[PDB]
Amino acid sequence: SVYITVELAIAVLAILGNVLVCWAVWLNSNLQNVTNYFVVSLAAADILVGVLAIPFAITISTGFCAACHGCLFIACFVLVLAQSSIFSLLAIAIDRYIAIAIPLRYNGLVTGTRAAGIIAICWVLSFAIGLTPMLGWNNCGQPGCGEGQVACLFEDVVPMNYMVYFNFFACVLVPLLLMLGVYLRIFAAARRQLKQMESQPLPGERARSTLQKEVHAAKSAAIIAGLFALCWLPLHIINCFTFFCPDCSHAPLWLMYLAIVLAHTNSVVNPFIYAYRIREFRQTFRKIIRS
Ligand SMILES: Nc1nc(NCCc2ccc(O)cc2)nc2nc(-c3ccco3)nn12
Repeated sequence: SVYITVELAIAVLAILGNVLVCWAVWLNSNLQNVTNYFVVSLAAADILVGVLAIPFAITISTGFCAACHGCLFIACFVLVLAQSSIFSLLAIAIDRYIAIAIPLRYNGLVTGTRAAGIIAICWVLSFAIGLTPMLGWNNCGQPGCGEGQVACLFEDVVPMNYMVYFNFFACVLVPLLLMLGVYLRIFAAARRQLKQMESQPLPGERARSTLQKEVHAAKSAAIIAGLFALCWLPLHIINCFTFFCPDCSHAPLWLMYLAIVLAHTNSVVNPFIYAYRIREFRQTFRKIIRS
């Protein structure tokens, strides 16, 4: 019960923090742009974490008895929310890129409609991937609870060749490498703009000020995606240790818990990172609380 509380504590903060981020975008129309449409997808996702993921994660911890479908769901649901966030964070990455790179075509391309469409597909593909073990790629009955029900234990029910080759390497590592690659060009061309506006026979502080803020938002976005990888890589690397190195000390349960917990923490930093990196956001939250 010493660690049980921690998981619940995180669940609460995850719900409040993001429901606040969602309500703030519903009151302040100065946040209701195409960009923040994806932010909500990330928020709503990190909300279902403290609402479902954590409640599930803490359940399958001690293990239980239920069918394969029911078990795999309570075991692969967290893979969905995390996978959805992969799409969102990648979207935001491309978003800030289109804005800084092609400011004019930004409005003609990055529309509020296409935003909704993408988000929808992101979740659809999020379930297709996150629940792949349910498609048949699972270990239900691969050497108590009686016929029908299965001893719902993560390691015994969820494949490793999947969460490594498929999940991590492809559906997480590759995206992060793409996201990284994006922010590479973003901050690369951004400073080129400042260089071109340095040899100009005119002030034009409108371009500079606006750009520096488009960059400020891009940087703030980079800090968001950065925390994700920083709060998931540990758990994934562990899976690579247990998998690729069978003789290597199988990660301890206590260290395994800590690592798994860290992932549940990524659903809490976003609210605080907005109220910190975004002056527009913090002022909105302040209004809500006071009033
Ligand atoms: N190797 C491994 N073992 C387990 N075992 C379940 C142990 C456990 C489960 C829940 C909890 O709160 C504390 C401990 N869960 C695991 N979850 C993950 C994981 C999730 C996302 C990426 O890796 N890997 N993994």
